[PDB]
Amino acid sequence: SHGGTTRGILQIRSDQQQSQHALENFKREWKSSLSGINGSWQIPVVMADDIKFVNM
Amino acid sequence: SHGGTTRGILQIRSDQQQSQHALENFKREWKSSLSGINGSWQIPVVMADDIKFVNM
Amino acid sequence: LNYEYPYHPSGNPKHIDVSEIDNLTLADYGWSPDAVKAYMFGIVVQNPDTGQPMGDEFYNHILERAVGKAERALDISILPDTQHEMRDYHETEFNSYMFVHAYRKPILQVENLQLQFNGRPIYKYPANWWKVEHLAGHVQLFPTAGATFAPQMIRLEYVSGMLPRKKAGRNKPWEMPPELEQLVIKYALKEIYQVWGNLIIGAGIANKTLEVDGITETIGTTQSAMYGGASAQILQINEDIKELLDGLRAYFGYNMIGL
Amino acid sequence: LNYEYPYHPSGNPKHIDVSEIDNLTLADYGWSPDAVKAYMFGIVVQNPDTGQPMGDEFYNHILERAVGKAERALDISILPDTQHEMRDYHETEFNSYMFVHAYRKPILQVENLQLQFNGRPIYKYPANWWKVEHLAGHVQLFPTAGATFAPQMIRLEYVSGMLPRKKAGRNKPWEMPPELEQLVIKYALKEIYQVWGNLIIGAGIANKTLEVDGITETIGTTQSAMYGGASAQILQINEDIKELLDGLRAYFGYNMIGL
Amino acid sequence: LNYEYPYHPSGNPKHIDVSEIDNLTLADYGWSPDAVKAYMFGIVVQNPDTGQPMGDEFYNHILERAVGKAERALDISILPDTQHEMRDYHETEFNSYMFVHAYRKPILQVENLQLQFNGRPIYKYPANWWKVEHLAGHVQLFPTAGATFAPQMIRLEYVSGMLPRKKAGRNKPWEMPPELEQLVIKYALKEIYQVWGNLIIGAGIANKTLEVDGITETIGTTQSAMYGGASAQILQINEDIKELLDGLRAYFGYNMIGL
Amino acid sequence: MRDYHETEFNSYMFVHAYRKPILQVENLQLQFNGRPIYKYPANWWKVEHL
Repeated sequence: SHGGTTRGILQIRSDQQQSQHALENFKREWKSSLSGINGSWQIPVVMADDIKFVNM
Repeated sequence: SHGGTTRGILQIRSDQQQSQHALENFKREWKSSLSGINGSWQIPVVMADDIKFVNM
Repeated sequence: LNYEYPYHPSGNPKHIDVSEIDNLTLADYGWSPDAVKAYMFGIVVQNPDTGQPMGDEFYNHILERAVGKAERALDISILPDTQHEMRDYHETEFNSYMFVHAYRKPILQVENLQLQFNGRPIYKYPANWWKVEHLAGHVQLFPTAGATFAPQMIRLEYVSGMLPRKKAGRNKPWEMPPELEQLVIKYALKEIYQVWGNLIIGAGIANKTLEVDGITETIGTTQSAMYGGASAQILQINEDIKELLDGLRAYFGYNMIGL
Repeated sequence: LNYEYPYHPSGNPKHIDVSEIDNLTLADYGWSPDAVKAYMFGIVVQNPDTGQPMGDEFYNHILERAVGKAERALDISILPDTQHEMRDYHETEFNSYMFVHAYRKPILQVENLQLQFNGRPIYKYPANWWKVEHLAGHVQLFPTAGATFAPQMIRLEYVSGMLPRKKAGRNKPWEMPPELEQLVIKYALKEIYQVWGNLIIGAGIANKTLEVDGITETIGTTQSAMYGGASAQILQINEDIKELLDGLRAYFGYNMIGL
Repeated sequence: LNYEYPYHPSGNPKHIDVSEIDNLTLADYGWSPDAVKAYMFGIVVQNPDTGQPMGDEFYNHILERAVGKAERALDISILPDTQHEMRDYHETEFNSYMFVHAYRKPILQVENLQLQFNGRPIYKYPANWWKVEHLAGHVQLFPTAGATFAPQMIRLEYVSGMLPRKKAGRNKPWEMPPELEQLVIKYALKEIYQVWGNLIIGAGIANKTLEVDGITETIGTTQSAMYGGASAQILQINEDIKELLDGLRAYFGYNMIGL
Repeated sequence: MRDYHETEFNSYMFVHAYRKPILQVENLQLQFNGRPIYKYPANWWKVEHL
């Protein structure tokens, strides 16, 4: 009813944070490539300097 | 039907990546020496600077 | 609504005429020898023995290569050009509203989009279906109404590039950012400084003394057996480039693909 | 209540006239050659051979590019401009009171907001429903009364930018912070100092002595084979920039998106 | 559709005539002694005892080896050449639309493709089936309609290489990037600077003083017991090479193979 | 104009001002499309200035 069920945060890090526009079209690439049953077994390749996932 | 069943990536690393020709005749040495029942218990010796296997 | 057919004003508005793509020149973006000289105000580069100044030909050469370097440094298309792509069918992205990522970005406009078989159009999508996101390089369809992939089914023709910005300090997503111009300037300037750093003194001179008949002159110079005459300026320009590239690689996003 | 239609005084108060966005200029924000000269009190930059001082053209050029650098350094819109965005439908955020994040911030005002289909308005939301958070760049609706996403369903027109602050020492969330002006000044100043640092002495000179008929003059300088003539000032300006950017990136928040 | 047989306009468009591959020369790509001299504006290389300048023979030699170095530094073919390959059958890639990766890239065009047995053509694939991706170096078939490998079943003849770019600042995927030219230039320049750095002063001289009858002359030079006279320039050129190679190794992809 | 959040609204209508210190509170209202739904009596307002 009220909780945060969020599993965790995907930390991507570079010299500066991406602009909101860049991040929103990255969200579009993500959902258009990986969401639902249609995307279910594909793996994204990403070339950020470092990537971390924090379990909450 | 759609997934990547790929167990992992064999990372070989040296001062520079091999040319495509070199890599394809390395694939020929590999399959001609190690594939199927015929190769089944042989172990390759490789002298790259470092070799790593990432489990996916 | 009435419009020139492909350029439906919501999904694919016309931003350039296919005649203007021939008329644009480097000087229209402010990339000119005078701009470089402005950044080297109070300096002149001239042949020490011949006295002739360095000609603008070398400047324009350096600028064209600086634009090329900038276009690979950021995965972008700067000068307008017509792109013709044959793109692979992939089932996941085809189900995702026929998602295709263009190889070159920004999109100025999409010119054609077809599903084909041996060059035969199997279907031509109505232009009112085309959804374009210009800076992203994304095209999608939103229809009004035995293998997971196959090669080169989709034919996509479009113009990539940027237009010179129309207002001071501001750019639309299809307009050039004000400081990408300055980045290209800095790249040119770094080569011009490498040339100039040879000529402040005779070749290879790092100290001189002359004494004649009670007159003495002695000059020390920024050249040395380690540092060239413009080492300092080049270092500074490299710092500025670093900051600029950080900002612009924050403006354009991280590249990604799903496998 | 009576108001100019879109500008409901609680949810979307009018902050600028759509004619004023054309009338504003850099000098209205205090970015002027005189401001730079003020920060270079007691220095003059002049062509070593021609003696003429450097013209205001270069000042205004540098200022426009410094504003561009600042606008990418912080993910903000400084000078007022009219923004037209086509935004994707996503079910999670559409259920969250029709949440949309603008690409550009601050919002000066929202001009139009519609849900459409092939350019056909499906619904036009009453302006009394529009909820705007100006500095965040957030818009929401609080109505008075087959896929999880779809492209470009939402049409949003708004003005992004900042107004010059109306009181000394103070700014509203849509007004420019007093020291973002100084940050842009510092960016300009760094280029003017890079140019000027070539001219303190003849080109490439790092020591000189002249002796004639028992009269001697000798000058050592802050130039060296490593550091250019204005290294110190540039370093200091970089420090000031660092502090200012820390403060302003505390004022503007971290970017985030939900996937 | 009608075309010269192999050059199906969708899958294998003609980019060069097999007679033109003889007519192209290094100078057509701008690699010329004059270009080097341009990058050494204000320097002249001449025999210290004989006075004669260094001949263009050495320039062209160095340029050809710089092209060779560039072609191995990036796994690419620059100058057009006719390639004849015998390729292994592998079941996984043969099932994948007869996927083959060429040893040399870009593909300008495919000239022949056959499956054979002791030189006898077992099948000749219709040219309308050939799917070529030029910059990738990939060839596939899209048919219109006891072991995992066997040696040399597939006979593939094609032309690899790049054409000189037709527009300023722009290149098609089969055209040379403007700054790969500059990379080859920089390599040549680096060799010419290594030659020149011996001759700026007499052999082994790093300081001199001469005093005669109350006249004194004294020269310090960029030579030293550590650094040769052009150390600085070579270091700078190495930096530029590093940046260029970063960009071009981002333009061309990572090599991969499936085992 | 401040968002309603259930947790903090239940916590004695807690709101954190964007700007601090508070010299004084001038008005505090719950509203709907600019119509005051309720105006809280000024004797209810509790301010912590710093």
